[PDB]
Amino acid sequence: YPDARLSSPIVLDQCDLVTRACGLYSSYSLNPQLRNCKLPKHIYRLKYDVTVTKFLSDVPVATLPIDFIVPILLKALSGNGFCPVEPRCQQFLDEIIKYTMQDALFLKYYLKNVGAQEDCVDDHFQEKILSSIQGNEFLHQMFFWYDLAILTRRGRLNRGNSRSTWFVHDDLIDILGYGDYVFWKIPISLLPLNTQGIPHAAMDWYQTSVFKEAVQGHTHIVSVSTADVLIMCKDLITCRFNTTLISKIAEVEDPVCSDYPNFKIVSMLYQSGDYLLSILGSDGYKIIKFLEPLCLAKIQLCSKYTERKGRFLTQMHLAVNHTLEEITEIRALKPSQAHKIREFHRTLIRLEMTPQQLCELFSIQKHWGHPVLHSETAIQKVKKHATVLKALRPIVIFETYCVFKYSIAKHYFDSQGSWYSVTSDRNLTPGLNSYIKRNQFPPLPMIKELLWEFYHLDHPPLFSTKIISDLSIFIKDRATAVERTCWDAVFEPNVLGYNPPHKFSTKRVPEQFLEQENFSIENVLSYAQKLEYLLPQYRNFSFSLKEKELNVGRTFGKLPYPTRNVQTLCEALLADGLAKAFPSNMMVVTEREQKESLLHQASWHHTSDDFGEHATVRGSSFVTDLEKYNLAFRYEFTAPFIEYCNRCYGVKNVFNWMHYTIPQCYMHVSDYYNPPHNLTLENRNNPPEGPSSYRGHMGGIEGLQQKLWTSISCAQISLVEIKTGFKLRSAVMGDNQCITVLSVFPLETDADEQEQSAEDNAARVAASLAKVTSACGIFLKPDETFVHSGFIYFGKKQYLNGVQLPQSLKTATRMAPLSDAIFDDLQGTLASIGTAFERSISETRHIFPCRITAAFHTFFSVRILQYHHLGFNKGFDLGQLTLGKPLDFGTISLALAVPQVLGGLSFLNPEKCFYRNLGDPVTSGLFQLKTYLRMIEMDDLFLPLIAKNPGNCTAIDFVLNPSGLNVPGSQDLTSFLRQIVRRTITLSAKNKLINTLFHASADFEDEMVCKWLLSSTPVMSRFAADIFSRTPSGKRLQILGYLEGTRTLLASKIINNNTETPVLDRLRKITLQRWSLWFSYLDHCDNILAEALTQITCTVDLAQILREYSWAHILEGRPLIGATLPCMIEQFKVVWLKPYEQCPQCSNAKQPGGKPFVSVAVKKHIVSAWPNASRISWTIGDGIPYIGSRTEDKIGQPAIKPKCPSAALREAIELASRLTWVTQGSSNSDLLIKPFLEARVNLSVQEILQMTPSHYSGNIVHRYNDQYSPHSFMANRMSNSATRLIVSTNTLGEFSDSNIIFQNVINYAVALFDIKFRNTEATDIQYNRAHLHLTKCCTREVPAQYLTYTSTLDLDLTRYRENELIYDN
Amino acid sequence: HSFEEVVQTLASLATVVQQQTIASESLEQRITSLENGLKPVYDMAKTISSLNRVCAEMVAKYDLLVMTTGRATATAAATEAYWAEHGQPPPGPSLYEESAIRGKIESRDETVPQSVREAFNNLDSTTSLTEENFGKPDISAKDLRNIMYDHLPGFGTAFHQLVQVICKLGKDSNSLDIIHAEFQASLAEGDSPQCALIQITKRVPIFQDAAPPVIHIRSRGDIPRACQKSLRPVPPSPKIDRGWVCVFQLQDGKTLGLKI
Amino acid sequence: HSFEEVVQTLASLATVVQQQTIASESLEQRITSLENGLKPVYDMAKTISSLNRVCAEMVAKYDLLVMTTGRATATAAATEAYWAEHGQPPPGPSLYEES
Amino acid sequence: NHSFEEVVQTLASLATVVQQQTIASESLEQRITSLENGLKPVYDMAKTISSLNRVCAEMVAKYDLLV
Amino acid sequence: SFEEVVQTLASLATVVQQQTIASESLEQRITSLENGLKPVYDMAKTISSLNRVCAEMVAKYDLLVMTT
Ligand SMILES: [Zn+2]
Repeated sequence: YPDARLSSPIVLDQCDLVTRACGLYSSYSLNPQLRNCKLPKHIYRLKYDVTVTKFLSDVPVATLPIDFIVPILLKALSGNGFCPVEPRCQQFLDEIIKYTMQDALFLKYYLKNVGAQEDCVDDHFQEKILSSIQGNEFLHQMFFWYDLAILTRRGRLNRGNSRSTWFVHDDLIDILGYGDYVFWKIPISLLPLNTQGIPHAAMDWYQTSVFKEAVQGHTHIVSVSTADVLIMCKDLITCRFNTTLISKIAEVEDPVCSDYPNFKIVSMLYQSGDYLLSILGSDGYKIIKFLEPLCLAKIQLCSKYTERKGRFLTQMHLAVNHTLEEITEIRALKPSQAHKIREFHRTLIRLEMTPQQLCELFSIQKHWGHPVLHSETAIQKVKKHATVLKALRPIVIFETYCVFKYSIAKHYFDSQGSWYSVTSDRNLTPGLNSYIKRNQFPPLPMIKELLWEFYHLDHPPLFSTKIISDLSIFIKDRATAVERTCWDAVFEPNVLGYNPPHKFSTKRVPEQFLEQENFSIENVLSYAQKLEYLLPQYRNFSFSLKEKELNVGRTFGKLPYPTRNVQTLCEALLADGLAKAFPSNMMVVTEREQKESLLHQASWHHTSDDFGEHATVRGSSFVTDLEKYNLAFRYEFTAPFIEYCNRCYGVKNVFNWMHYTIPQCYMHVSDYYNPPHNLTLENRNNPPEGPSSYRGHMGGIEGLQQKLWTSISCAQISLVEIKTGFKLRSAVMGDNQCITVLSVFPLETDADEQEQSAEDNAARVAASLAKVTSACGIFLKPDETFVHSGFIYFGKKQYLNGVQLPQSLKTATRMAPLSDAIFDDLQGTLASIGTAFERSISETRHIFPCRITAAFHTFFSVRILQYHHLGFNKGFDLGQLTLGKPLDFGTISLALAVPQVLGGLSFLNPEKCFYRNLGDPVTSGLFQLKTYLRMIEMDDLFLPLIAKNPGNCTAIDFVLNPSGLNVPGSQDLTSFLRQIVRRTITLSAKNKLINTLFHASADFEDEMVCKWLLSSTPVMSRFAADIFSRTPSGKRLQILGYLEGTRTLLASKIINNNTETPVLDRLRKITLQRWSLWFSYLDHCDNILAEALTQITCTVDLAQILREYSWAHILEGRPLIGATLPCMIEQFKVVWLKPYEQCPQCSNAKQPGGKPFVSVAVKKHIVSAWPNASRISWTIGDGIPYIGSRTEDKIGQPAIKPKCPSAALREAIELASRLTWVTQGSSNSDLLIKPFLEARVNLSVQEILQMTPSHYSGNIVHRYNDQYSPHSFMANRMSNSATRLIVSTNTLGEFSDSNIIFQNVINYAVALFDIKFRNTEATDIQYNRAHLHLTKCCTREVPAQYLTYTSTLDLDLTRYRENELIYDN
Repeated sequence: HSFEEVVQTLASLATVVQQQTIASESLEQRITSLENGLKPVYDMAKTISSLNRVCAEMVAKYDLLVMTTGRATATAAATEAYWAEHGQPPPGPSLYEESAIRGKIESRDETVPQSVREAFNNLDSTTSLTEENFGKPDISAKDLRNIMYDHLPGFGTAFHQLVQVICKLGKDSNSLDIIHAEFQASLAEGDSPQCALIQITKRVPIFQDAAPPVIHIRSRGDIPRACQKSLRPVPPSPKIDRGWVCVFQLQDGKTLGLKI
Repeated sequence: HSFEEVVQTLASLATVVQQQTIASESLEQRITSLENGLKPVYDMAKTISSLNRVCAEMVAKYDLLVMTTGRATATAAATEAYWAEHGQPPPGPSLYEES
Repeated sequence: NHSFEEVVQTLASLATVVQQQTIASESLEQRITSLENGLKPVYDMAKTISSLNRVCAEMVAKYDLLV
Repeated sequence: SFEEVVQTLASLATVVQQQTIASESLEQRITSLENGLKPVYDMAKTISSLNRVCAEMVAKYDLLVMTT
């Protein structure tokens, strides 16, 4: 099952064989063996293909590389010729535009109804949008490339029949697709000419005289590639169209100035990059790689100038000039070409843009493609500096080790008591024994002379080889490395030249984990502790090339299965045991931070709460790269740390598995079509090393042991902080580390030399850190490490002097009709588009471009899936076999407006513009549907559109989906995959531990326990869902779900051995049934619910009635509580007061009780603003973003504090706490805990009751609402306006307990204020404060109710006396 | 008789009691001599704490050193002998001192292995690092010429000649850093590159009252086409800072210059 | 009563003579303890300062030390660890560097 | 007269013996107090010297199997 | 006369017995100084061993690092 997007690196080694079968010439591969190797059974019959022979009957024997021709095709290809696809993708274009225009509608109507709208109203809005969509440069090319992608996917699916050959002729270009391969026939006149008279692409393989007799009297030439450059080009075209459309639309909202760069500058950048690539080949990506650092440097210069602020731009300019000079000396460019080639970076340097525009332009980096990777250069890059002799200073290593131990001791002391009962001689620590006697940890300022004493401290094994609570980490559908016995079987046995004596049976993880007869954690500990990874059959460590990237070559390693298990075990142990003494994620912005707390934390010379006040703190920062550390690690530096990690646990030789086995392996890249050089059958057991192999790998490997390396880096930073008396903060994210230095000033130092002093302090800290790191054997780059004062970029967020910069083209440009969503499911594609739109609108400040793009892509995806589906036969029509009549625009328009919760296909809810976490997904959907039906004069369809027919759902998905509806159209394909996995487990479960967990009566026991969990009065689904995850049923459920793609379903031999019926037919049947479920209408609805839902005129009542009618079999008569919440859009109303105005609602004498409301006011302090204060989104304020209305009262303290617990102990404690807290009106609670607790721990009841805290709260519904925080709300607006507003809720009085989520009120108010004023001058705002008055129609008083249980489980859970996530001794 | 015997016995008892007193005095004298002599032992008790501190610190340091160094280390004589077999640093870590190996590097007489040389040079290159010159770029004539070229639109313009003249004069006078800093400051202010170059010519003290360079050409074909419109007769006393950028000498003796 | 007085006086004289001998023996023991106790004190007190000085100079010279790595630490450590428990050499073929 | 002189001499001898015994007891108490004062610091110093001695011995033993 | 002589003899005998008891107790207390002095002997014998092992460590230091 071929995929619709790029998921593999681009390697063209096998094409060398294809051109050999057609009598052509092409030197793609650097391995001479492919020059004279036997051709496979396939790609050899091309001599007998009539179409291929006719295609290549008028072209020269010599060919050209595809590296130099991609930019030519990206411009010379447009949709004008004849294409074999009968329904053209451009035929259904007008309907797409109509649907898109229907969203400058109700979206705007929704905003006006809410009260947001916009002060400036322009009549010319529809025609401008229509012209912007119609007048796009990349419009028809996108449709043509999608047609090409559909055709090539259909051809690739068969690859064994006569239908795998397709032909396209478009003006100047000819394309012939055949079974994973594409032949391009292009005119010669389009290629740039070298000064010797030959094309630039032909000088790599041919001499000047050689490439003049091969062409002779010919006008067209042929290039050969795989069926993966086409998908890359399609993605490129789609991304370019998306960004151009977004930039063009953004100009309509704000003509004065927008946050997107332009739609004409980006076109010039695209053309310049394409020309540079066409001239310089795949080697030209070293200049495209500079778009990001140059943008960062330009952003850095958008503030106050400093003598060292321009060093970044100067260094980047020097680097790009040197790179451009170096790779062009050998090439013989014409004097005219050498001037045009210097237009990419020349344009980038001379840019004059606001910081927001540059931040948005930062995102367009992979819009030119990706290079071609070779297995030789990729390994030459890593070999050259992974076997390099180093020089080290022992004193720095000793100090780093001492700081490591000190940090571990401090973390242990800070939590759960004090100290750890050192079992060492007191005379060997003269100066630390007194602190232990007084039971006080030494303060930081005076830890410089007792550092060495920390070497002498001894302690028991603080941590435990326990506390793993996820089996999904041991089965993750990844690939491993074959054993040493059969290591050359992964190569194709025709390029190799011999048949390998040994052949492996499997390569995947999930079908190897199930066959592990002797599993369990202690087995892995025994395997690692006995040095069993040094056995002769466990040393392979294959390589694999990295995904889409612009680097020359990157790789990740693969180990045999038991060593992978050991690696996963070590990572899991280090994740929560260690790596907690060294907090990695420490995102802090000193600008928007309170003065008193910052000054308290920034006082190095003690006196955190006793130092004199009135001392401003200014912070600086610098950024380093942590990835490059991986290969620079040596055993002589990391041995003491690994030994200490071993000693802190009960292990002996576990954490040093890597350094003991990596040098003993034979390093190579496991690629199918190029084995290592000079490999024969004779030298099989002792193969020689060549350009793509080596033996003594002394360094590290990325991803392996990352936590330990991060901890060592943090220890080094702490050592630097100790050496020089400065306050240091460290943050790590991805391959970046940000170090922040706090200065502290005694005031009376204005703001001119203050920043200079802060920058100098940062520079000296960076110099000291570089010295220490170089002494440890890792070399930083002084010409690449840069010091910033207020501009901090890190991971997912970048700030400029406390002002957040928008970054929305990262996600908005990835929208596409086609995505890998399990058998091309429509629901998955629509959900992906919706979540991409939500994530994009979470950033930036424009609303319409992203939603217009999403609306454009939704209808296109629907049409493509309807007409061209890969899962069915050619010529099929999904819209005719279900309805029986042609499917029209009205049906799609009506079906795309019903929310997915009620059974529709609407994922673009406008309410997401205010907040991302909804209190109730049913009431909001009902409100959206009612508003949409009210806009159109077709309101008489609400009742016969939400009733529908309840489905046959057992009492296992209600627990899984607490706030949901029992309809068959709102379900996804998860249950199908879970059932398939369960059957596969049942057929083959020789693991001997999974079999015990998955016994004969597992399903019926799960059904009984879920039925009992919902047999209370009243029934609460949220509590049942929260409590169900700690039972063995939850473990079985989490083990069951591991299928993620539609390639394991069909290509796995273990799954497909069930015989019975093929999975493909079941998939087709379920797809047809699901398609019939939608677009049908008035065929799956009843009448009893429709008449029972009349004259309700209340969304909360409608939702409650719908929930009650559904799950009728589960709930006979027992009421359901704690699931229904109101929609806040329908709850509050705004008045939008102005300075000298009074609220009419508040001015009606407030007769009966009064008029509760929420007040929003705007501040006047600006603090900082970049570039100006014209827009509120460019400014910040005093700060605060609220604190909390006393949160809640917390009670309960455990009688005894446990030591390092186990995995099941915490789960049992939480079980006991929840069961005790939920039910309190009866004494039967002790009879309910025992059946659950007896399957988790050996302890008995009344012995854990003192371990659990005496939790006692009120309402219990509110505790599960926000106090437990099932999903913390956040917001979908940039955190800029929220710092310039004051929100008062105390004026509500008696608070309408309450049925109001107070966290969402602040988000609603802030988002409404931001959306109301987003394209207007700050000084032109005519409104001072806002009143949010609540309506007495969706607010209710919830009483305090508890849970009662009549019966008990009466199940025997004692049978679970085995290992893993279940009962332990 | 009896009285005399009693008197004699009493005298003997008195003498023996006197001897007892003498013996007790001697015993007390010995005890007090012991007490007086035991004082230095009490006084030397304070010197043990510093000894314990230093010895424990040394033990910890060298214990960590032997822990981090493998069983295969090879003594100094072993490394010296094995250096006679190609470069080939011996297997297993080796110990040096900074001064010894530093002094050995220059003395190219005992064939120090190359890899050791690059390793030590890389390690020692970071010592000369301070708050200044940490990430300070270096500037040459060609690099500055290219940087200034990339900001000027067009080709063959007299501004290119002005840039070349400025670069040559800065290379001669060793003042490129000041020129680059002033150019960057002018660009950051908001001026055009032409205005920045004019400010460089006017402001830098070196360019004040300097004779424009003379370039020998034979006819109009040498000078670019963009410079065709900027030919003026040479004044008797031309000034480089007055707007004049260069002076061209013709084959027949004619002298012409360019002005902005 | 003369005989009883003579016997009592003789017994008293014998007891006082025994006490004199005991006191003399105790004095001799005290003198011997004085002579033996302080004889080694001077030498050890002198050596304390020398040992402190040599430890201090060793600590001072520890800082000016540079170590160069080699491609034999991993295999040697693995061999030692494999010999520590079930003290049989690791199975063939031979590791990277053997020496 | 002789009997009175003998009684006086015996009383004086008894008084001298009592005074000598008291002086001996005082010297014994002084010696005991001196021993009590001196017992502890020498014990602590001996313990420290033994600890450092064994630690240095084991470190040098670890260094031994390297040459 | 005889009674006075008997009383004086009894007093002398009691005083002699008390003196002998006191002398025996003093000798017993004196004979306990060996336990106090033994740690001094132990320190004297261990200081030489510490010096020897430190000298061995210093001598072994020069065997590894080449110095000048
Ligand atoms: Zn009001």
